[PDB]
Amino acid sequence: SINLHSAPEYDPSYKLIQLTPELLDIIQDPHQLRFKSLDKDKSEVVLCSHDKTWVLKQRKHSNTVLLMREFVPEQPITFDETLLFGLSKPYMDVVGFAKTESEFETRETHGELNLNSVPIYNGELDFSDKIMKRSSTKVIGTLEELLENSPCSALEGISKWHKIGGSVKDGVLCILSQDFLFKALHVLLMSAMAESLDLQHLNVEDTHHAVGKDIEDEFNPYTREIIETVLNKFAVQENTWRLRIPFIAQWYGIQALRKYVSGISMPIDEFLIKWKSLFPPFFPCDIDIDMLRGYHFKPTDKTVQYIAKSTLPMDPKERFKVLFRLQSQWDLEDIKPLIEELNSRGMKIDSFIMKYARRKRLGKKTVVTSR
Amino acid sequence: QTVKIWVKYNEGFSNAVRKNVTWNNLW
Amino acid sequence: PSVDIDASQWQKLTQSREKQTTVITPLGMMMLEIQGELELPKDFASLARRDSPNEGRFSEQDGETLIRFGSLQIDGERATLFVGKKQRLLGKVTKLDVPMGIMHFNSKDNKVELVDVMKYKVIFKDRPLPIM
Repeated sequence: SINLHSAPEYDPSYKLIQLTPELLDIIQDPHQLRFKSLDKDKSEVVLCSHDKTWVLKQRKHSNTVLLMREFVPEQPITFDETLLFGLSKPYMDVVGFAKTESEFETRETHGELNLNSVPIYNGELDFSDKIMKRSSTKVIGTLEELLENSPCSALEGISKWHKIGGSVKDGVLCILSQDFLFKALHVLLMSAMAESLDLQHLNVEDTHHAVGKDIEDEFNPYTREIIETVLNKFAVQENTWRLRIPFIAQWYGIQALRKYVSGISMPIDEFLIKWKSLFPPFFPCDIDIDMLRGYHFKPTDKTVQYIAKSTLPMDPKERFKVLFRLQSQWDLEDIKPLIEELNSRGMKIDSFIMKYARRKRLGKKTVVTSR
Repeated sequence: QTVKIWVKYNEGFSNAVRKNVTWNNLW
Repeated sequence: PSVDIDASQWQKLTQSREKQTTVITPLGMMMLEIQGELELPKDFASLARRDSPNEGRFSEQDGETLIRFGSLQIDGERATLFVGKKQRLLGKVTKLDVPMGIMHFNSKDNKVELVDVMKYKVIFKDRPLPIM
Protein backbone atom coordinates (compact mmCIF):
# COMPACT_ATOMS: atom_id res chain seq x y z
CA SER A 1 0.00 0.00 0.00
CA ILE A 2 0.90 3.65 -0.27
CA ASN A 3 0.85 6.01 2.76
CA LEU A 4 -1.01 9.26 2.00
CA HIS A 5 0.06 12.54 3.56
CA SER A 6 -1.14 16.08 3.23
CA ALA A 7 0.54 19.39 3.81
CA PRO A 8 -1.13 22.06 5.94
CA GLU A 9 -1.08 24.48 2.99
CA TYR A 10 -1.66 23.73 -0.65
CA ASP A 11 0.10 25.80 -3.34
CA PRO A 12 -2.28 27.27 -5.92
CA SER A 13 0.58 28.16 -8.30
CA TYR A 14 0.18 24.53 -9.48
CA LYS A 15 -2.66 24.20 -12.03
CA LEU A 16 -3.95 21.57 -14.47
CA ILE A 17 -4.02 22.16 -18.23
CA GLN A 18 -5.54 19.91 -20.88
CA LEU A 19 -2.91 18.59 -23.28
CA THR A 20 -4.71 17.58 -26.45
CA PRO A 21 -2.81 15.17 -28.71
CA GLU A 22 -1.08 17.93 -30.71
CA LEU A 23 -0.11 20.02 -27.67
CA LEU A 24 1.12 16.85 -26.02
CA ASP A 25 3.36 16.03 -28.97
CA ILE A 26 4.89 19.48 -28.95
CA ILE A 27 5.53 19.37 -25.20
CA GLN A 28 7.55 16.21 -26.00
CA ASP A 29 9.56 17.54 -29.01
CA PRO A 30 12.27 17.97 -27.26
CA HIS A 31 10.06 26.93 -25.57
CA GLN A 32 7.84 26.27 -28.56
CA LEU A 33 4.63 26.93 -26.61
CA ARG A 34 3.75 30.44 -25.42
CA PHE A 35 0.99 32.10 -23.35
CA LYS A 36 -0.06 35.57 -24.57
CA SER A 37 -2.55 38.25 -23.69
CA LEU A 38 -3.19 41.88 -24.57
CA ASP A 39 -3.26 42.81 -20.91
CA LYS A 40 -3.15 41.52 -17.34
CA ASP A 41 -6.70 41.91 -15.99
CA LYS A 42 -9.05 41.89 -18.98
CA SER A 43 -8.42 39.96 -22.16
CA GLU A 44 -8.44 36.28 -23.07
CA VAL A 45 -5.26 34.29 -22.53
CA VAL A 46 -4.14 32.31 -25.54
CA LEU A 47 -1.63 29.54 -25.96
CA CYS A 48 0.45 29.59 -29.14
CA SER A 49 2.80 27.37 -30.99
CA HIS A 50 4.65 28.78 -34.04
CA ASP A 51 1.78 27.70 -36.12
CA LYS A 52 -1.43 27.38 -34.07
CA THR A 53 -3.54 29.00 -31.39
CA TRP A 54 -5.54 27.70 -28.47
CA VAL A 55 -7.78 29.57 -26.11
CA LEU A 56 -7.85 28.82 -22.37
CA LYS A 57 -11.03 28.32 -20.40
CA GLN A 58 -11.46 27.32 -16.82
CA ARG A 59 -14.15 25.01 -15.43
CA LYS A 60 -14.70 24.57 -11.70
CA HIS A 61 -15.92 21.19 -10.36
CA SER A 62 -17.18 19.87 -7.00
CA ASN A 63 -14.79 16.98 -6.19
CA THR A 64 -11.54 16.89 -4.28
CA VAL A 65 -8.46 16.59 -6.50
CA LEU A 66 -5.12 16.20 -4.79
CA LEU A 67 -1.87 16.22 -6.71
CA MET A 68 0.50 14.00 -4.78
CA ARG A 69 4.26 13.42 -5.07
CA GLU A 70 6.49 10.69 -3.79
CA PHE A 71 8.69 11.85 -0.91
CA VAL A 72 11.44 10.20 1.16
CA PRO A 73 10.67 10.44 4.83
CA GLU A 74 13.31 12.04 7.05
CA GLN A 75 12.36 9.45 9.71
CA PRO A 76 10.56 6.16 8.98
CA ILE A 77 6.77 6.54 9.13
CA THR A 78 5.76 4.20 11.98
CA PHE A 79 2.24 3.70 13.36
CA ASP A 80 0.09 0.82 14.61
CA GLU A 81 -2.02 -0.69 11.85
CA THR A 82 -5.12 -2.08 13.62
CA LEU A 83 -6.96 -4.09 11.00
CA LEU A 84 -5.81 -6.58 8.48
CA PHE A 85 -8.08 -6.60 5.79
CA GLY A 86 -7.30 -5.59 2.26
CA LEU A 87 -4.32 -3.48 3.24
CA SER A 88 -0.72 -4.59 2.48
CA LYS A 89 2.32 -3.09 4.25
CA PRO A 90 3.29 0.47 3.20
CA TYR A 91 6.06 0.55 0.60
CA MET A 92 6.12 4.25 -0.20
CA ASP A 93 4.84 7.64 0.92
CA VAL A 94 3.18 10.37 -1.12
CA VAL A 95 2.21 13.93 -0.13
CA GLY A 96 -0.59 16.14 -1.48
CA PHE A 97 1.13 19.38 -2.53
CA ALA A 98 -1.76 20.92 -4.50
CA LYS A 99 -5.53 20.71 -4.40
CA THR A 100 -7.30 21.82 -7.58
CA GLU A 101 -11.02 22.69 -7.86
CA SER A 102 -10.96 23.35 -11.63
CA GLU A 103 -9.31 22.46 -14.95
CA PHE A 104 -7.94 24.80 -17.54
CA GLU A 105 -9.40 23.56 -20.80
CA THR A 106 -7.59 24.19 -24.10
CA ARG A 107 -9.63 24.61 -27.25
CA GLU A 108 -8.48 25.18 -30.85
CA THR A 109 -9.25 28.76 -31.96
CA HIS A 110 -8.69 30.93 -35.05
CA GLY A 111 -5.75 33.21 -34.50
CA GLU A 112 -6.49 36.88 -35.30
CA LEU A 113 -4.60 40.16 -35.68
CA ASN A 114 -4.91 43.08 -33.27
CA LEU A 115 -5.30 45.99 -35.70
CA ASN A 116 -5.93 48.95 -33.45
CA SER A 117 -3.59 51.86 -34.14
CA VAL A 118 -3.13 50.70 -37.75
CA PRO A 119 -4.34 53.13 -40.48
CA ILE A 120 -5.70 52.49 -44.01
CA TYR A 121 -3.42 53.65 -46.85
CA ASN A 122 -5.13 54.85 -50.04
CA GLY A 123 -2.41 56.25 -50.49
CA GLU A 124 -1.14 59.64 -51.59
CA LEU A 125 2.39 60.47 -50.38
CA ASP A 126 2.55 62.94 -47.50
CA PHE A 127 1.01 60.10 -45.49
CA SER A 128 2.13 62.13 -42.44
CA ASP A 129 -1.43 63.52 -42.28
CA LYS A 130 -3.19 60.17 -41.85
CA ILE A 131 -0.43 59.15 -39.46
CA MET A 132 -0.99 62.14 -37.16
CA LYS A 133 -4.79 62.36 -37.41
CA ARG A 134 -5.08 58.81 -35.98
CA SER A 135 -6.54 56.89 -33.00
CA SER A 136 -3.43 56.58 -30.86
CA THR A 137 -0.29 58.63 -30.82
CA LYS A 138 1.82 55.52 -30.35
CA VAL A 139 3.08 53.91 -33.53
CA ILE A 140 3.14 50.23 -34.32
CA GLY A 141 6.21 50.20 -36.55
CA THR A 142 6.96 46.52 -37.05
CA LEU A 143 5.09 43.36 -37.86
CA GLU A 144 6.80 41.72 -34.88
CA GLU A 145 5.30 44.33 -32.57
CA LEU A 146 1.93 43.78 -34.26
CA LEU A 147 2.23 40.00 -33.73
CA GLU A 148 3.42 40.36 -30.13
CA ASN A 149 0.23 42.21 -29.33
CA SER A 150 -2.03 39.77 -31.16
CA PRO A 151 -4.12 36.74 -30.17
CA CYS A 152 -2.49 34.44 -32.75
CA SER A 153 0.62 32.50 -33.76
CA ALA A 154 3.55 33.78 -35.75
CA LEU A 155 2.48 31.96 -38.90
CA GLU A 156 -1.21 32.62 -38.56
CA GLY A 157 -0.39 36.30 -38.14
CA ILE A 158 2.00 36.58 -41.10
CA SER A 159 -0.53 34.77 -43.25
CA LYS A 160 -3.38 37.14 -42.29
CA TRP A 161 -1.07 40.16 -42.72
CA HIS A 162 -0.45 39.02 -46.30
CA LYS A 163 -4.12 38.30 -46.93
CA ILE A 164 -5.50 41.66 -45.79
CA GLY A 165 -2.78 43.49 -47.67
CA GLY A 166 -0.75 44.78 -44.77
CA SER A 167 2.16 47.10 -45.58
CA VAL A 168 4.35 49.81 -44.02
CA LYS A 169 4.87 53.48 -44.89
CA ASP A 170 7.24 55.99 -43.32
CA GLY A 171 7.96 53.48 -40.54
CA VAL A 172 4.27 53.07 -39.76
CA LEU A 173 2.38 49.83 -40.30
CA CYS A 174 -0.71 50.33 -42.46
CA ILE A 175 -3.30 48.42 -44.44
CA LEU A 176 -3.87 49.07 -48.12
CA SER A 177 -7.41 50.11 -49.17
CA GLN A 178 -9.22 47.80 -51.58
CA ASP A 179 -8.98 50.46 -54.30
CA PHE A 180 -5.27 51.15 -53.94
CA LEU A 181 -4.48 47.45 -53.50
CA PHE A 182 -6.27 46.70 -56.74
CA LYS A 183 -4.72 49.76 -58.43
CA ALA A 184 -1.25 48.73 -57.22
CA LEU A 185 -1.85 45.26 -58.68
CA HIS A 186 -2.86 46.76 -61.99
CA VAL A 187 0.27 48.93 -62.18
CA LEU A 188 2.56 46.13 -61.10
CA LEU A 189 1.07 43.83 -63.75
CA MET A 190 1.29 46.51 -66.50
CA SER A 191 4.92 47.20 -65.70
CA ALA A 192 5.92 43.56 -65.42
CA MET A 193 4.86 42.81 -68.99
CA ALA A 194 6.30 46.07 -70.24
CA GLU A 195 9.74 44.96 -69.04
CA SER A 196 9.30 41.30 -69.97
CA LEU A 197 9.60 40.08 -66.39
CA ASP A 198 9.22 36.43 -65.42
CA LEU A 199 5.78 36.31 -63.79
CA GLN A 200 6.64 32.93 -62.24
CA HIS A 201 9.78 34.34 -60.64
CA LEU A 202 9.34 37.99 -59.57
CA ASN A 203 11.42 39.70 -56.87
CA VAL A 204 10.88 43.02 -55.03
CA GLU A 205 13.87 44.87 -56.45
CA ASP A 206 13.35 44.22 -60.18
CA THR A 207 9.59 44.68 -59.96
CA HIS A 208 9.96 47.90 -57.98
CA HIS A 209 12.43 49.17 -60.56
CA ALA A 210 10.09 48.18 -63.41
CA VAL A 211 7.27 50.23 -61.89
CA GLY A 212 9.10 53.44 -61.04
CA LYS A 213 12.12 53.75 -63.36
CA ASP A 214 10.31 56.33 -65.56
CA ILE A 215 8.42 57.98 -62.73
CA GLU A 216 9.60 60.86 -60.61
CA ASP A 217 10.00 59.49 -57.07
CA GLU A 218 8.13 62.16 -55.13
CA PHE A 219 5.03 61.17 -57.13
CA ASN A 220 5.62 57.40 -56.77
CA PRO A 221 3.65 55.65 -53.98
CA TYR A 222 4.67 52.17 -55.14
CA THR A 223 7.52 51.80 -52.68
CA ARG A 224 9.37 48.51 -52.16
CA GLU A 225 7.16 47.87 -49.17
CA ILE A 226 4.07 48.37 -51.29
CA ILE A 227 5.45 46.09 -54.00
CA GLU A 228 6.17 43.41 -51.38
CA THR A 229 2.59 43.68 -50.07
CA VAL A 230 1.11 43.22 -53.52
CA LEU A 231 3.32 40.20 -54.15
CA ASN A 232 2.33 38.66 -50.82
CA LYS A 233 -1.35 39.17 -51.62
CA PHE A 234 -1.49 38.08 -55.22
CA ALA A 235 1.52 35.84 -55.50
CA VAL A 236 3.11 32.90 -53.72
CA GLN A 237 6.79 32.96 -52.83
CA GLU A 238 9.68 30.59 -52.72
CA ASN A 239 13.36 33.26 -52.98
CA THR A 240 11.03 34.63 -55.64
CA TRP A 241 7.29 34.98 -56.12
CA ARG A 242 4.89 33.15 -58.38
CA LEU A 243 1.78 35.05 -59.49
CA ARG A 244 -1.57 33.53 -58.64
CA ILE A 245 -3.12 33.92 -62.10
CA PRO A 246 -6.49 32.26 -61.43
CA PHE A 247 -6.91 34.22 -58.19
CA ILE A 248 -6.07 37.37 -60.14
CA ALA A 249 -8.47 36.54 -62.96
CA GLN A 250 -11.25 35.93 -60.44
CA TRP A 251 -10.47 39.24 -58.79
CA TYR A 252 -11.05 41.09 -62.06
CA GLY A 253 -14.08 38.96 -62.90
CA ILE A 254 -15.82 39.76 -59.66
CA GLN A 255 -15.37 43.46 -60.44
CA ALA A 256 -16.66 42.86 -63.95
CA LEU A 257 -19.75 41.07 -62.63
CA ARG A 258 -20.41 44.00 -60.31
CA LYS A 259 -19.94 46.59 -63.07
CA TYR A 260 -21.74 44.99 -66.00
CA VAL A 261 -24.30 42.51 -64.64
CA SER A 262 -25.47 43.94 -61.31
CA GLY A 263 -29.14 44.65 -61.90
CA ILE A 264 -29.18 42.93 -65.26
CA SER A 265 -28.19 39.78 -67.15
CA MET A 266 -25.93 39.43 -70.20
CA PRO A 267 -24.90 36.70 -72.65
CA ILE A 268 -21.94 34.82 -71.18
CA ASP A 269 -19.56 35.15 -74.18
CA GLU A 270 -20.32 38.84 -74.44
CA PHE A 271 -19.62 39.20 -70.70
CA LEU A 272 -16.32 37.36 -71.08
CA ILE A 273 -15.20 39.99 -73.57
CA LYS A 274 -15.93 42.84 -71.16
CA TRP A 275 -14.31 40.95 -68.29
CA LYS A 276 -11.22 40.35 -70.50
CA SER A 277 -10.99 44.04 -71.31
CA LEU A 278 -10.38 45.10 -67.67
CA PHE A 279 -7.06 43.31 -67.70
CA PRO A 280 -3.94 45.13 -68.72
CA PRO A 281 -3.14 44.24 -72.36
CA PHE A 282 -1.28 41.00 -73.14
CA PHE A 283 -1.94 39.61 -69.65
CA PRO A 284 -1.65 35.82 -70.05
CA CYS A 285 -4.79 34.19 -68.79
CA ASP A 286 -7.68 32.21 -70.24
CA ILE A 287 -10.82 33.21 -68.45
CA ASP A 288 -13.72 30.97 -67.69
CA ILE A 289 -17.12 31.62 -66.13
CA ASP A 290 -16.56 28.78 -63.60
CA MET A 291 -13.85 30.87 -61.94
CA LEU A 292 -16.72 33.09 -60.74
CA ARG A 293 -18.73 30.35 -59.02
CA GLY A 294 -20.25 31.84 -55.87
CA TYR A 295 -20.53 35.31 -57.52
CA HIS A 296 -23.06 34.78 -60.31
CA PHE A 297 -26.05 32.80 -61.48
CA LYS A 298 -27.39 31.95 -64.92
CA PRO A 299 -30.96 33.23 -65.57
CA THR A 300 -30.72 31.27 -68.80
CA ASP A 301 -27.96 28.74 -69.64
CA LYS A 302 -26.41 31.26 -72.04
CA THR A 303 -26.68 34.30 -69.75
CA VAL A 304 -24.95 35.47 -66.59
CA GLN A 305 -25.85 37.82 -63.74
CA TYR A 306 -24.10 38.85 -60.50
CA ILE A 307 -25.16 37.81 -57.01
CA ALA A 308 -23.94 38.80 -53.54
CA LYS A 309 -24.28 35.87 -51.11
CA SER A 310 -24.91 38.31 -48.28
CA THR A 311 -28.28 39.29 -49.79
CA LEU A 312 -29.63 35.74 -49.52
CA PRO A 313 -32.17 34.54 -46.99
CA MET A 314 -30.66 32.94 -43.91
CA ASP A 315 -33.10 30.08 -43.50
CA PRO A 316 -31.91 27.41 -45.98
CA LYS A 317 -35.38 26.45 -47.27
CA GLU A 318 -35.85 30.13 -47.98
CA ARG A 319 -32.39 30.30 -49.59
CA PHE A 320 -33.08 27.36 -51.91
CA LYS A 321 -36.45 28.93 -52.73
CA VAL A 322 -34.87 32.18 -53.89
CA LEU A 323 -32.12 30.50 -55.96
CA PHE A 324 -34.44 28.22 -57.90
CA ARG A 325 -36.61 31.29 -58.50
CA LEU A 326 -33.59 32.98 -60.04
CA GLN A 327 -32.54 29.84 -61.96
CA SER A 328 -34.57 26.60 -62.39
CA GLN A 329 -31.73 24.21 -63.10
CA TRP A 330 -28.37 24.46 -61.40
CA ASP A 331 -25.15 22.74 -62.22
CA LEU A 332 -24.21 21.17 -58.89
CA GLU A 333 -21.05 23.16 -58.08
CA ASP A 334 -22.47 26.47 -59.25
CA ILE A 335 -24.90 26.27 -56.35
CA LYS A 336 -22.74 24.73 -53.61
CA PRO A 337 -20.82 27.89 -52.59
CA LEU A 338 -24.08 29.87 -52.28
CA ILE A 339 -25.54 27.58 -49.58
CA GLU A 340 -22.59 25.97 -47.65
CA GLU A 341 -22.82 28.55 -44.81
CA LEU A 342 -26.18 27.19 -43.77
CA ASN A 343 -24.84 23.63 -43.41
CA SER A 344 -24.43 23.94 -39.65
CA ARG A 345 -24.82 20.33 -38.57
CA GLY A 346 -21.82 19.52 -40.75
CA MET A 347 -23.70 17.07 -42.95
CA LYS A 348 -21.84 15.85 -46.00
CA ILE A 349 -22.48 18.82 -48.29
CA ASP A 350 -24.30 16.91 -51.06
CA SER A 351 -26.65 15.36 -48.52
CA PHE A 352 -27.41 18.84 -47.23
CA ILE A 353 -28.47 19.87 -50.75
CA MET A 354 -30.70 16.85 -51.42
CA LYS A 355 -32.60 17.73 -48.27
CA TYR A 356 -33.83 20.84 -50.14
CA ALA A 357 -33.21 20.00 -53.78
CA ARG A 358 -33.71 17.33 -56.41
CA ARG A 359 -31.31 15.82 -58.92
CA LYS A 360 -32.35 15.55 -62.56
CA ARG A 361 -30.48 14.15 -65.50
CA LEU A 362 -30.46 15.87 -68.88
CA GLY A 363 -28.42 14.60 -71.83
CA LYS A 364 -25.30 13.30 -70.10
CA LYS A 365 -24.85 15.95 -67.37
CA THR A 366 -26.57 16.04 -63.94
CA VAL A 367 -28.40 19.18 -62.80
CA VAL A 368 -30.17 20.12 -59.58
CA THR A 369 -33.66 21.52 -59.25
CA SER A 370 -36.24 22.21 -56.54
CA ARG A 371 -38.13 19.25 -55.07
CA GLN B 1 -9.86 12.89 21.75
CA THR B 2 -7.00 12.38 19.23
CA VAL B 3 -7.16 13.28 15.52
CA LYS B 4 -10.29 12.57 13.53
CA ILE B 5 -9.97 12.17 9.73
CA TRP B 6 -12.74 11.49 7.18
CA VAL B 7 -14.42 12.02 3.79
CA LYS B 8 -17.73 13.88 3.85
CA TYR B 9 -19.29 12.29 0.79
CA ASN B 10 -20.95 14.33 -1.95
CA GLU B 11 -24.09 12.67 -3.21
CA GLY B 12 -23.12 13.49 -6.75
CA PHE B 13 -21.00 15.71 -8.98
CA SER B 14 -21.28 19.28 -10.33
CA ASN B 15 -19.19 20.61 -13.20
CA ALA B 16 -19.80 24.35 -13.48
CA VAL B 17 -20.16 26.40 -16.65
CA ARG B 18 -16.82 27.17 -18.30
CA LYS B 19 -15.38 30.68 -17.88
CA ASN B 20 -12.91 33.01 -19.59
CA VAL B 21 -9.32 33.27 -18.35
CA THR B 22 -7.37 36.40 -17.67
CA TRP B 23 -3.58 36.80 -17.44
CA ASN B 24 -3.97 37.39 -13.75
CA ASN B 25 -6.00 34.23 -13.20
CA LEU B 26 -2.82 32.30 -14.07
CA TRP B 27 -0.41 34.26 -11.84
CA PRO C 1 2.38 40.11 -22.07
CA SER C 2 3.76 36.78 -23.17
CA VAL C 3 5.90 34.00 -21.74
CA ASP C 4 7.10 30.59 -22.88
CA ILE C 5 6.43 27.32 -21.14
CA ASP C 6 9.65 25.83 -19.88
CA ALA C 7 9.61 22.10 -20.31
CA SER C 8 13.33 21.68 -20.19
CA GLN C 9 13.56 20.12 -16.75
CA TRP C 10 10.71 17.72 -17.48
CA GLN C 11 12.24 16.39 -20.71
CA LYS C 12 15.54 15.35 -19.13
CA LEU C 13 13.94 13.62 -16.11
CA THR C 14 11.67 11.78 -18.56
CA GLN C 15 14.86 10.38 -20.04
CA SER C 16 16.62 9.68 -16.71
CA ARG C 17 13.53 7.68 -15.85
CA GLU C 18 11.72 4.71 -17.13
CA LYS C 19 8.27 3.53 -16.12
CA GLN C 20 4.48 4.04 -16.22
CA THR C 21 1.90 1.38 -15.82
CA THR C 22 0.12 3.17 -14.04
CA VAL C 23 1.75 3.02 -10.58
CA ILE C 24 3.04 6.60 -10.22
CA THR C 25 4.37 8.84 -13.05
CA PRO C 26 8.09 8.28 -13.54
CA LEU C 27 8.61 11.70 -12.02
CA GLY C 28 6.93 10.47 -8.85
CA MET C 29 3.52 12.13 -9.09
CA MET C 30 -0.09 10.99 -9.04
CA MET C 31 -3.61 12.36 -9.13
CA LEU C 32 -6.13 11.44 -6.45
CA GLU C 33 -9.83 12.20 -6.93
CA ILE C 34 -12.68 11.86 -4.44
CA GLN C 35 -16.39 12.63 -4.70
CA GLY C 36 -16.54 14.60 -1.45
CA GLU C 37 -14.59 16.85 0.88
CA LEU C 38 -11.52 15.56 2.68
CA GLU C 39 -11.91 16.81 6.25
CA LEU C 40 -8.56 17.43 7.88
CA PRO C 41 -8.11 19.27 11.13
CA LYS C 42 -7.82 23.06 10.94
CA ASP C 43 -4.80 23.15 13.23
CA PHE C 44 -2.01 20.64 12.60
CA ALA C 45 0.43 22.17 15.06
CA SER C 46 -1.92 21.55 18.02
CA LEU C 47 -2.75 17.95 17.15
CA ALA C 48 0.84 17.12 16.22
CA ARG C 49 1.94 18.08 19.74
CA ARG C 50 -0.46 15.54 21.08
CA ASP C 51 0.54 12.78 18.70
CA SER C 52 1.26 9.26 19.90
CA PRO C 53 3.83 7.15 18.06
CA ASN C 54 1.09 4.56 17.94
CA GLU C 55 -1.08 6.82 15.85
CA GLY C 56 1.84 8.10 13.78
CA ARG C 57 -0.40 10.81 12.36
CA PHE C 58 2.08 13.70 12.07
CA SER C 59 5.63 14.02 10.77
CA GLU C 60 7.99 16.78 9.75
CA GLN C 61 9.19 16.88 6.13
CA ASP C 62 11.35 19.70 4.77
CA GLY C 63 10.14 22.21 7.36
CA GLU C 64 6.47 21.24 7.02
CA THR C 65 4.24 19.23 9.33
CA LEU C 66 2.48 16.54 7.32
CA ILE C 67 -0.62 14.67 8.44
CA ARG C 68 -0.90 11.03 7.49
CA PHE C 69 -4.53 10.85 6.43
CA GLY C 70 -4.95 7.51 4.67
CA SER C 71 -3.66 4.49 2.75
CA LEU C 72 -4.12 3.54 -0.90
CA GLN C 73 -4.18 -0.09 -2.13
CA ILE C 74 -4.08 -0.85 -5.86
CA ASP C 75 -5.09 -4.40 -7.02
CA GLY C 76 -6.52 -3.97 -10.49
CA GLU C 77 -7.06 -1.14 -11.76
CA ARG C 78 -9.18 -1.67 -8.60
CA ALA C 79 -8.28 0.62 -5.74
CA THR C 80 -9.14 0.99 -2.10
CA LEU C 81 -8.73 4.08 0.00
CA PHE C 82 -8.59 3.99 3.79
CA VAL C 83 -9.24 7.30 5.37
CA GLY C 84 -8.56 7.95 9.02
CA LYS C 85 -9.55 5.09 11.32
CA LYS C 86 -13.10 4.45 10.28
CA GLN C 87 -13.55 4.65 6.53
CA ARG C 88 -13.07 2.54 3.43
CA LEU C 89 -13.78 3.83 -0.10
CA LEU C 90 -13.83 1.67 -3.21
CA GLY C 91 -12.52 3.12 -6.44
CA LYS C 92 -10.87 2.78 -9.79
CA VAL C 93 -7.65 3.55 -11.66
CA THR C 94 -8.75 5.49 -14.72
CA LYS C 95 -6.80 6.42 -17.82
CA LEU C 96 -7.41 10.07 -18.75
CA ASP C 97 -9.42 11.01 -21.77
CA VAL C 98 -7.23 14.06 -22.04
CA PRO C 99 -3.83 13.98 -20.39
CA MET C 100 -3.37 16.82 -17.93
CA GLY C 101 -0.32 18.99 -17.65
CA ILE C 102 0.69 20.07 -14.23
CA MET C 103 2.10 23.52 -14.72
CA HIS C 104 3.71 25.67 -12.05
CA PHE C 105 3.04 29.41 -12.37
CA ASN C 106 5.80 31.43 -10.76
CA SER C 107 4.20 34.85 -10.21
CA LYS C 108 7.35 36.65 -9.18
CA ASP C 109 8.83 36.27 -12.66
CA ASN C 110 5.57 35.54 -14.53
CA LYS C 111 7.22 32.31 -15.72
CA VAL C 112 5.73 28.86 -16.13
CA GLU C 113 7.14 25.38 -15.88
CA LEU C 114 5.91 21.97 -16.96
CA VAL C 115 5.99 19.96 -13.76
CA ASP C 116 4.61 16.67 -15.04
CA VAL C 117 2.01 15.14 -17.31
CA MET C 118 -0.84 13.15 -15.74
CA LYS C 119 -2.24 10.28 -17.82
CA TYR C 120 -3.94 8.29 -15.08
CA LYS C 121 -5.87 9.16 -11.97
CA VAL C 122 -7.31 7.13 -9.11
CA ILE C 123 -10.88 8.15 -8.39
CA PHE C 124 -13.44 7.34 -5.69
CA LYS C 125 -17.10 8.08 -6.57
CA ASP C 126 -18.94 5.88 -4.06
CA ARG C 127 -20.17 6.38 -0.48
CA PRO C 128 -17.53 5.49 2.15
CA LEU C 129 -18.02 2.03 3.73
CA PRO C 130 -17.46 1.04 7.35
CA ILE C 131 -14.03 -0.33 7.96
CA MET C 132 -13.47 -3.92 6.67
